[PDB]
Amino acid sequence: RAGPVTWVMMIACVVVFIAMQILGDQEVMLWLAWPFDPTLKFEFWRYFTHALMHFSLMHILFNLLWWWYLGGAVEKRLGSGKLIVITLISALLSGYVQQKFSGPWFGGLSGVVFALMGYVWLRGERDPQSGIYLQRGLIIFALIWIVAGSMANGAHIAGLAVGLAMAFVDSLN
Amino acid sequence: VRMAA
Repeated sequence: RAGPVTWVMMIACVVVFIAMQILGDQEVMLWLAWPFDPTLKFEFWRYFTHALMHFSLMHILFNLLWWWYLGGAVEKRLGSGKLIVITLISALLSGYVQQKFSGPWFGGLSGVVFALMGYVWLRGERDPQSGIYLQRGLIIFALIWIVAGSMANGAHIAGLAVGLAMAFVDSLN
Repeated sequence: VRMAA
C-alpha cells in the first residue's frame, strides 16, 4: 500500500483518462492543456493539469506504473509533502520546456516520472541514507527510452533535470 | 499531440 499522494494522483489520472474516452481527447485537451493562447495565461490549473492527461492505455499504464513505484517510494521515505513539491515543480517546469520545444498539445505524467527517476537515483547515490535508490538496471532502460525520443522530449529532459537538481539540493542539507 | 511517454 502506497501513501495518500501516490493514490490521489493515480485516481486523478484515471478519472481524467476515463473522461478523455467519453468526451474525446480534444475536448479534454481544450480545458487541461498548457495555455495555447496568452489570453488564457491566468487559467492557472493548466500549468499542472497537462500532467493528468494520457493518450493511450499503454501511456497511462506505463506512467502510473513508474509513478506508483517511484512516487510511493518518495512518499514512504520522505513524506507526502516532498512528493507534492517534486510533482508541482517538475510538472510546471517540464510543461514550460515541453511547450517551448513543441507547443502546448502534450500531456502525460512522464515529466513528473523522469523527475522522480532523476531524484530517486541521484538521492540514492549521494544520500544512500534517505532509504531511496534506483537500480542501475532501471537508470539504463530510463536512458534507452530518452534516446528513443510522438514523445514529449522537452518534458522528459526538463523533468529529469529538475529531479537531479532537487535531489542535489536535498542531498547537501 | 505528444505523450509526456
